[PDB]
Amino acid sequence: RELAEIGLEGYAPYLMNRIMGRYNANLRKEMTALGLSTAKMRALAILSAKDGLPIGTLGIFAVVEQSTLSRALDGLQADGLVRREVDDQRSSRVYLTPAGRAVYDRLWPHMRASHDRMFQGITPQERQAFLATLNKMLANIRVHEI
Amino acid sequence: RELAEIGLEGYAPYLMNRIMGRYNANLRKEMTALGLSTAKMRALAILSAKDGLPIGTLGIFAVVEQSTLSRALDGLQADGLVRREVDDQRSSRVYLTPAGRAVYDRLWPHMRASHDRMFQGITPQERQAFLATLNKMLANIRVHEI
Repeated sequence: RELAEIGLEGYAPYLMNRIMGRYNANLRKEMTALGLSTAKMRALAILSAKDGLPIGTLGIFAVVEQSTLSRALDGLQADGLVRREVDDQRSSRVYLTPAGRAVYDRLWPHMRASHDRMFQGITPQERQAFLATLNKMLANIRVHEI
Repeated sequence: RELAEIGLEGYAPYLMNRIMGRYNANLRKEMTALGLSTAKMRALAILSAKDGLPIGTLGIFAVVEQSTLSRALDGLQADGLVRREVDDQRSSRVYLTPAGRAVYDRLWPHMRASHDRMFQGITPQERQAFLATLNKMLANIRVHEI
């Protein structure tokens, strides 16, 4: 019932926090290199998969607090990597520019390298099963139904 | 090959970052309540499972940067929740006090609540398979062999 009894290696949050800690740490290394923060790296990645998002929705997908994300977008826009336009819902949507995708495409090899490392010697069947379980857990835990 | 094609929901780091973001966010809510920071919450949890750790090892298990962790332990010790002793390896080890375990035991219900929520309607067999895959991924990705 209690954590001592379960063991850290039988407690999914321990494992996931540590795996993601290393994945994230590895990308952090490339920050000063790309002139990008974590918030910016996350925003570009999400936008590369799906463009034209309201800020609030982007922040939920990216796991970035809204004020932190707004500052990140200000920076990305200043550098020509994203553009923002007002809706008539009196709000704004964010779009990836070709310059922004070019920058994102130079980040992807590090994301891919860590993704491929973490999955070494795990079969396509085990991966499929893994992703299915994660999607169920995300549906279960999430506060926002997206 | 690329993220757009994979889809966010087929990309494990997106899912794990978001699930952990919510798990962690939920615990953060209880911070000001317990007079505890994230670093302290993580340190108590790890120590509750295994006591008498060198700082460096604790920081790796807890996913807390060393200076941040040292400050957290200073606070926990000041409040009688942990104790530190020097080795003859001229370094120090950290131990949970009964007061510290009492505090940790009042944090656990929130950890358990989120753990149980995330696993709702996932069978013991699916969970077993999930944890097996996570352990493989941790072995694959980790820089420190512990």
